[PDB]
Amino acid sequence: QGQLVQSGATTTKPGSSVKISCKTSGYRFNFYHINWIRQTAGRGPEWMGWISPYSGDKNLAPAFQDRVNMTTDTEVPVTSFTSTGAAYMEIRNLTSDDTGTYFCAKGLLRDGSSTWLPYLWGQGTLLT
Amino acid sequence: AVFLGFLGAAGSTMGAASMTLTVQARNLLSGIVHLLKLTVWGIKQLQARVLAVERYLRDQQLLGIWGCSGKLICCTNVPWNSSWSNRNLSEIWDNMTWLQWDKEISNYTQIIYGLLEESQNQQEKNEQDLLAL
Amino acid sequence: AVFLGFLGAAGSTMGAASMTLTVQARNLLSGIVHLLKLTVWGIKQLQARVLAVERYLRDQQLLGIWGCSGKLICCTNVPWNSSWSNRNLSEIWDNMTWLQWDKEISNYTQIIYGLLEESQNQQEKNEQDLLAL
Amino acid sequence: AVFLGFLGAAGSTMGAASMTLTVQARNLLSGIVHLLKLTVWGIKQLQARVLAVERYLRDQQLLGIWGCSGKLICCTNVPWNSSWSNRNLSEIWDNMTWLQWDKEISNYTQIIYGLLEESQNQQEKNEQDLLAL
Amino acid sequence: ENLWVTVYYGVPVWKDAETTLFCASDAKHNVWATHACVPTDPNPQEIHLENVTEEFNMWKNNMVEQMHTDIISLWDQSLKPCVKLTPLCVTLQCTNVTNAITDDMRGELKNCSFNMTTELRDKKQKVYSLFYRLDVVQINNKEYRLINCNTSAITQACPKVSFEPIPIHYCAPAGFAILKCKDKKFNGTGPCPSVSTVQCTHGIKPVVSTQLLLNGSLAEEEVMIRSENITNNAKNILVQFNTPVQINCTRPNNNTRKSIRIGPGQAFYATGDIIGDIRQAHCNVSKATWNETLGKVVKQLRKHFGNNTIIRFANSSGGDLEVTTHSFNCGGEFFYCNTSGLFNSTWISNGSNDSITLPCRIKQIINMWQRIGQAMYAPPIQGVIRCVSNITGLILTRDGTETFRPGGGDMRDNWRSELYKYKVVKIEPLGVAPTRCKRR
Amino acid sequence: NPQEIHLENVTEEFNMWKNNMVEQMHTDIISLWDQSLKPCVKLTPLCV
Ligand SMILES: *[C@@H]1O[C@H](CO)[C@@H](O[C@@H]2O[C@H](CO)[C@@H](O[C@@H]3O[C@H](CO[C@H]4O[C@H](CO)[C@@H](O)[C@H](O[C@H]5O[C@H](CO)[C@@H](O)[C@H](O)[C@@H]5O)[C@@H]4O)[C@@H](O)[C@H](O[C@H]4O[C@H](CO)[C@@H](O)[C@H](O)[C@@H]4O)[C@@H]3O)[C@H](O)[C@H]2NC(C)=O)[C@H](O)[C@H]1NC(C)=O
Ligand SMILES: *[C@@H]1O[C@H](CO)[C@@H](O[C@@H]2O[C@H](CO)[C@@H](O[C@@H]3O[C@H](CO[C@H]4O[C@H](CO)[C@@H](O)[C@H](O[C@H]5O[C@H](CO)[C@@H](O)[C@H](O)[C@@H]5O)[C@@H]4O)[C@@H](O)[C@H](O[C@H]4O[C@H](CO)[C@@H](O)[C@H](O)[C@@H]4O)[C@@H]3O)[C@H](O)[C@H]2NC(C)=O)[C@H](O)[C@H]1NC(C)=O
Ligand SMILES: *[C@@H]1O[C@H](CO)[C@@H](O[C@@H]2O[C@H](CO)[C@@H](O[C@@H]3O[C@H](CO[C@H]4O[C@H](CO)[C@@H](O)[C@H](O[C@H]5O[C@H](CO)[C@@H](O)[C@H](O)[C@@H]5O)[C@@H]4O)[C@@H](O)[C@H](O[C@H]4O[C@H](CO)[C@@H](O)[C@H](O)[C@@H]4O)[C@@H]3O)[C@H](O)[C@H]2NC(C)=O)[C@H](O)[C@H]1NC(C)=O
Ligand SMILES: *[C@@H]1O[C@H](CO)[C@@H](O[C@@H]2O[C@H](CO)[C@@H](O[C@@H]3O[C@H](CO)[C@@H](O)[C@H](O)[C@@H]3O)[C@H](O)[C@H]2NC(C)=O)[C@H](O)[C@H]1NC(C)=O
Ligand SMILES: *[C@@H]1O[C@H](CO)[C@@H](O[C@@H]2O[C@H](CO)[C@@H](O[C@@H]3O[C@H](CO)[C@@H](O)[C@H](O)[C@@H]3O)[C@H](O)[C@H]2NC(C)=O)[C@H](O)[C@H]1NC(C)=O
Ligand SMILES: COc1ccnc2[nH]cc(C(=O)C(=O)N3CCN(C(=O)c4ccccc4)C[C@H]3C)c12
Ligand SMILES: *[C@@H]1O[C@H](CO)[C@@H](O[C@@H]2O[C@H](CO)[C@@H](O)[C@H](O)[C@H]2NC(C)=O)[C@H](O)[C@H]1NC(C)=O
Ligand SMILES: *[C@@H]1O[C@H](CO)[C@@H](O[C@@H]2O[C@H](CO)[C@@H](O)[C@H](O)[C@H]2NC(C)=O)[C@H](O)[C@H]1NC(C)=O
Ligand SMILES: *[C@@H]1O[C@H](CO)[C@@H](O)[C@H](O)[C@H]1NC(C)=O
Ligand SMILES: *[C@@H]1O[C@H](CO)[C@@H](O)[C@H](O)[C@H]1NC(C)=O
Ligand SMILES: *[C@@H]1O[C@H](CO)[C@@H](O)[C@H](O)[C@H]1NC(C)=O
Ligand SMILES: *[C@@H]1O[C@H](CO)[C@@H](O)[C@H](O)[C@H]1NC(C)=O
Ligand SMILES: *[C@@H]1O[C@H](CO)[C@@H](O)[C@H](O)[C@H]1NC(C)=O
Ligand SMILES: *[C@@H]1O[C@H](CO)[C@@H](O)[C@H](O)[C@H]1NC(C)=O
Ligand SMILES: *[C@@H]1O[C@H](CO)[C@@H](O)[C@H](O)[C@H]1NC(C)=O
Ligand SMILES: *[C@@H]1O[C@H](CO)[C@@H](O)[C@H](O)[C@H]1NC(C)=O
Ligand SMILES: *[C@@H]1O[C@H](CO)[C@@H](O)[C@H](O)[C@H]1NC(C)=O
Ligand SMILES: *[C@@H]1O[C@H](CO)[C@@H](O)[C@H](O)[C@H]1NC(C)=O
Ligand SMILES: *[C@@H]1O[C@H](CO)[C@@H](O)[C@H](O)[C@H]1NC(C)=O
Ligand SMILES: *[C@@H]1O[C@H](CO)[C@@H](O)[C@H](O)[C@H]1NC(C)=O
Ligand SMILES: *[C@@H]1O[C@H](CO)[C@@H](O)[C@H](O)[C@H]1NC(C)=O
Ligand SMILES: *[C@@H]1O[C@H](CO)[C@@H](O)[C@H](O)[C@H]1NC(C)=O
Ligand SMILES: *[C@@H]1O[C@H](CO)[C@@H](O)[C@H](O)[C@H]1NC(C)=O
Ligand SMILES: *[C@@H]1O[C@H](CO)[C@@H](O)[C@H](O)[C@H]1NC(C)=O
Repeated sequence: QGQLVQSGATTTKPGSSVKISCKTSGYRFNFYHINWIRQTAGRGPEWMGWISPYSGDKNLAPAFQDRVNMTTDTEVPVTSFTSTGAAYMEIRNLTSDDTGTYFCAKGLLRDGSSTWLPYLWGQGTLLT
Repeated sequence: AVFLGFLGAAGSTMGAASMTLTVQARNLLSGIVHLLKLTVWGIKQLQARVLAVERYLRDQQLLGIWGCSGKLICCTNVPWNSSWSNRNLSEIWDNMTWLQWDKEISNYTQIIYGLLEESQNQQEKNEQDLLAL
Repeated sequence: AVFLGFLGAAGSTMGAASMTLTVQARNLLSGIVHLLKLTVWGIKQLQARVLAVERYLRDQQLLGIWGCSGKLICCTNVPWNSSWSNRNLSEIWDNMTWLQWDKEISNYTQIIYGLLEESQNQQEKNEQDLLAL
Repeated sequence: AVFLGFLGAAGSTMGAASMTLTVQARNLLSGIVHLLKLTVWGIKQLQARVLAVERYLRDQQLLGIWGCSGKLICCTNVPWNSSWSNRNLSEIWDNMTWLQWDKEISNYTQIIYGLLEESQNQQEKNEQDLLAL
Repeated sequence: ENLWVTVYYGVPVWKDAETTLFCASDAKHNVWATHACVPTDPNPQEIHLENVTEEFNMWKNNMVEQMHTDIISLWDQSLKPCVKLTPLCVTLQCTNVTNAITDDMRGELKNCSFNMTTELRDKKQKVYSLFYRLDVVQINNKEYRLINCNTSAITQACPKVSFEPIPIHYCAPAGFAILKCKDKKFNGTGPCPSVSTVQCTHGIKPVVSTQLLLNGSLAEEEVMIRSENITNNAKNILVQFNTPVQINCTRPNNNTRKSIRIGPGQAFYATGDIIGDIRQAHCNVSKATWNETLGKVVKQLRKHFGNNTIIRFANSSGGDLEVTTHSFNCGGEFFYCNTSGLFNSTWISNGSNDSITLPCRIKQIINMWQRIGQAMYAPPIQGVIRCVSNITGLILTRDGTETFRPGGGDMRDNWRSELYKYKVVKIEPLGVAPTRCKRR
Repeated sequence: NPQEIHLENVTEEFNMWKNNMVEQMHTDIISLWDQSLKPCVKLTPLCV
């Protein structure tokens, strides 16, 4: 299983900075990364970055290197293998050319060569 | 290197815990469990001593009738009936922990123990026929 | 198929009972034999528990010093001295039961256990010399 | 031939005592050690019975995790670090007794038991990878 | 694709289990027989279980039910070879003993003379002993009898055994393991996020007290509150302090022990007399610290009853003497301290010098807690008595405006207060899983 | 047939004053007398 409910469909104007929420269920939130993906209209899909809900380590593309703040808060044990977590997304020098749908997706496996690969996605959020 | 300790990788992936099996193996008959006095503590310690050798010998007897005496990792000739688990190799050894694996494989663990048992008895029957020449 | 059960082929021929050895093997340390109370029944059950692991380990120790650890059917290098039994292969495995066989082979069973013992000790001495190069 | 008896070659050279290992092996679980009465003698005999199977299973567990199940003489892949003993082969097997050898090798016997342990766990990991094809 | 079963021995998977736990202890003889336990390793190995989250349920734990029967069996074992005081169940002629003190406090201890058997079966002797009032009853004249004579036999404790609790370590057999919930704000039930495994539990003193938990373990943050159904008023609330509120108790009367030969080999230890003054046994707890600590309990009680509600502390509402008082053992004597001065406080929705004193009485003939017919005579302790201990928890009770009053005469509530973080599991080292490996 | 095995070339240290066999036999014999007197008659009425 696994769910990743996302925040509302925010609507602001250039210069601002908005926060996107990703809330997880049905799986251990610490065991897999959290990826942030962007599907703009005037470009191909762009992988923004992933962050480690266990180690706190983060990794993002150079097109977002000093513009995005990725954060997660600690999970809440539900059962031995089920918890609830949350992941946050922010943009700095924000304009209106960054408009589109924003997705959150967790990693694929816990080890190997495709650990962080975005496997299970959220329903997305429309923006400005 | 790592060396997490006894049960140290119980939350790790099956492929990662499978490299540190000797860690759990040696702690199955030691602990701290000389005269035998039958005091309230003395009876308690005697039961703790008999119990450990009992549960240890049951597991070794299973490894024996499977042809896996003295092995921490032995391979078999029982093919994996996908109705036990249709999961793939990577989504097991690089994803699941032995605890959550044991949870979903628990129903068929008796079926598997019988196929391993008769695979070894038929195997030892073949090895005798091959050496009959 | 068949599956007669524990000791189910005790009256069958030696060749037929020899195919269902796992049936008797697994019932040598289980039965139904958690606090240790020393009541009249509690002492009785404790003796039943210690006794089973004792007689089980004696047989496994013999299989060990013979080079037959973990085997239900192992072959050896002790030739069959016909003064033990001058019967032929067919009139044994397709005629006698293990009970009546054990009856007439019982005198020399100690002689055989010594030859198996030193055959394994000399064999393990040779394997070391061969790996010395 | 010779046959000195149980511990009969304790004063002999390591190479000479090493040929009569079965002599000491079989006397590690027998002795003379049927109801369980808890008299002053009965408790004493029960402790003697549990103790023998305990110390016997500890040694067999070590032989297991080293890959030397059922062996009196097994060879390994742990090289001899000369800081354990810089003595030569002839001045050991044709000179020292196992007692005086155990006296000077006693400090590092724990170091050796760990290298043997992980050599077997890595060996069993390689054998699985080789049979994966 | 081509996948076969592969067997693994020594895999990290366990199951909840009940098993017999033996005792570890550190290097005369105490009732707890800790000399018979296996020596504790000076390096108590604790292994942290990263990524592991275990379920706990301190109210179904078998470790407490096992310790409960153990301690009762240890007292049973300790009293077996001692003296039967059945000849003491005889007609007593008693008078008040000295100190024409405050009205109706002279009867609190008595001077009793009686005819006793000797080393010769046919020759009596007239002897006397000092007895506390709580250990005798009238006949209706000044005649008395021991309190236990109509319900129980009585056995005096061998005076060489120490009543001083020694830390016990409970261990699991090989093939089993103890799991510890390292969650610093752990309720006692539910998924514990931080888990470690240990061969033996920490040192636990078998202290049996009432209302106030003595010499126990302290929480690291805040002050936890534990019941199985907190909405149920019939389940005792177990609070656990993080700061130790000290308490000083004393029996100031300088007693003397007089041995009395009641038979060949048998000697009854009587109370000779009192050297010096006849004072009152009591306990001190700093009024300042007890108010602060009684307030932290209020803050955490609010989370279960509302930031607006008013909660009140009242004294015990009846029951046996052991449960209506802070009963405990101090230097060998069994005190029974009135605690109305500790639970007489009403707190709203939102000293500093002296201390509060607790008048304690003393019994010698104490009855068995969950059994009848068995009673113990605690021999008299010579000299002046004073023990210093910390209150590290309580045993409260709700009535269903909230009102909380203490109690709890069930010994296994004491053991729950220390065994809440521990859990017994059995190792199952055999594991089968598919890989592309095949034999031969 | 009380089997005795001779240990040629062997030289062992002994110390009869630290031997535990005597301390074990000492407690055994005392326990045997204790065990033997348990079910017998108490003569406390004779103290007259
Ligand atoms: C408990 O559970 C957690 C959660 O599952 C486990 O954490 C995860 O462990 C797995 C494997 O142990 C990790 O997978 C690996 O991922 C790395 C990618 O990280 C590398 O790249 C980072 C970004 O570039 C970089 O910052 C890292 O470098 C250092 O910095 C961080 C800072 O915190 C430090 O923590 C690191 O340790 C580094 O020191 C890092 O290098 C990837 O490199 C791995 O692939 C290699 O190894 C695999 C074999 O494992 C091999 O197949 C590949 O070919 C390649 O060679 C591997 O994929 C995962 O990232 C962890 N975190 C998650 C999932 O969030 C934890 O291990 C568990 N512990 C226990 C005890 O159970
Ligand atoms: C208890 O003890 C008894 C007595 O010894 C055992 O009974 C004997 O078992 C052996 C082997 O199990 C039998 O030997 C076999 O004989 C058959 C011949 O019978 C066939 O031919 C019959 C006549 O043509 C025919 O009627 C049979 O067909 C069916 O009908 C009967 C009716 O009752 C039915 O009972 C049968 O079971 C059949 O269903 C029968 O087919 C012969 O075919 C066998 O040879 C084959 O197998 C051997 C290997 O075993 C192989 O080497 C050959 O090459 C060939 O392939 C075999 O010789 C014997 O006949 C039985 N009866 C006696 C001796 O009187 C019994 O098994 C013991 N049971 C236990 C549990 O110990
Ligand atoms: C206890 O401890 C003592 C002291 O160490 C041990 O005694 C020594 O044993 C070793 C090996 O067992 C001996 O080494 C051998 O030496 C012989 C040389 O002796 C031969 O030559 C003599 C002179 O020519 C001759 O008299 C002997 O012939 C008989 O006469 C004596 C009379 O007493 C009789 O006792 C003999 O037994 C003979 O019956 C004798 O033949 C040498 O031949 C040996 O070499 C052969 O064997 C080795 C293998 O062992 C092989 O490698 C060679 O190639 C060759 O084939 C061997 O070197 C030593 O001499 C003994 N005495 C000492 C050291 O003083 C005793 O064994 C220990 N016993 C136990 C139970 O521990
Ligand atoms: C408890 O009651 C007993 C009585 O059963 C008291 O014992 C008696 O105490 C008196 C007073 O001390 C003793 O008399 C004294 O005798 C001495 C010695 O001859 C003499 O010097 C004094 O002048 C006085 O007469 C008496 O002997 C004694 N009797 C017995 C049998 O002990 C006891 O004092 C009481 N104890 C307490 C603590 O109240
Ligand atoms: C709580 O724990 C403390 C200490 O762990 C206990 O204090 C101990 O009390 C006993 C008896 O009251 C003391 O023994 C006494 O020692 C003095 C001086 O050596 C001696 O004169 C007495 O005869 C007696 O042997 C012990 O020393 C003392 N320990 C410390 C460290 O002060 C206290 O009793 C415990 N509380 C409860 C309720 O058990
Ligand atoms: C009086 O008990 C006994 C008497 C005779 N035979 C027995 N066999 C087991 C007993 C129990 O162990 C027990 O019931 N006990 C009572 C509570 N208790 C205390 O220490 C205590 C007592 C009063 C006030 C405060 C604490 C532990 C123990 C002594 C027992
Ligand atoms: C309690 O009373 C006993 C005597 O009943 C006191 O013991 C005396 O102690 C002094 C120490 O200064 C000794 O010199 C005496 O020899 C002791 N007398 C006896 C009969 O033992 C003891 O000191 C008293 N305790 C207190 C605290 O006052
Ligand atoms: C209980 O008694 C102890 C000791 O008898 C008291 O602790 C002492 O406090 C003073 C404060 O001036 C210190 O100087 C001493 O060093 C302390 N002694 C010890 C052994 O710690 C404590 O204050 C008393 N508490 C109550 C409530 O009576
Ligand atoms: C992300 O936001 C948090 C808000 O608390 C802030 O503390 C943190 O510094 C930010 N990250 C970076 C890289 O500045
Ligand atoms: C799997 O097992 C079931 C019964 O458990 C059996 O009917 C089926 O044939 C098996 N499949 C394979 C491929 O072995
Ligand atoms: C990893 O294991 C969990 C256990 O339930 C499973 O739900 C999940 O799908 C697995 N991951 C993959 C990528 O299959
Ligand atoms: C195991 O059997 C139980 C029986 O109730 C069933 O509920 C469960 O789904 C089964 N699990 C698997 C993996 O077959
Ligand atoms: C058979 O054993 C006897 C002694 O039991 C022996 O004398 C004889 O040589 C042996 N025969 C063969 C062929 O091994
Ligand atoms: C076994 O020995 C006994 C001894 O009396 C003898 O009667 C019997 O014939 C012997 N049997 C065999 C098969 O040698
Ligand atoms: C021998 O062991 C020591 C440590 O005990 C180690 O430092 C050294 O490298 C080892 N030497 C060899 C040749 O393995
Ligand atoms: C073993 O250690 C002891 C420690 O005191 C030392 O005296 C002795 O020389 C050591 N022996 C060897 C062979 O290293
Ligand atoms: C003891 O003193 C109390 C209080 O003065 C009194 O009521 C009682 O009757 C006295 N008892 C005896 C036996 O003197
Ligand atoms: C002891 O017995 C006598 C009768 O011989 C009696 O007069 C006396 O009152 C008894 N003593 C006590 C203290 O009751
Ligand atoms: C024993 O006597 C006391 C006298 O106060 C009484 O309260 C109690 O009920 C009696 N016990 C029994 C079992 O009758
Ligand atoms: C104890 O705390 C846990 C924390 O998750 C909670 O789920 C549970 O309901 C609490 N139980 C009580 C009785 O308060
Ligand atoms: C707790 O008690 C209340 C009433 O006192 C009851 O309604 C509720 O069901 C109980 N909770 C549980 C978990 O039994
Ligand atoms: C109660 O008050 C505390 C502040 O002391 C606050 O943290 C908590 O959220 C409040 N809860 C409710 C239900 O009002
Ligand atoms: C509780 O306090 C009231 C107030 O006077 C008192 O009457 C009652 O005896 C007290 N109960 C206890 C057990 O101290
Ligand atoms: C406890 O003390 C209060 C006053 O401090 C008193 O009224 C009450 O009677 C006492 N309890 C008993 C049982 O004497």
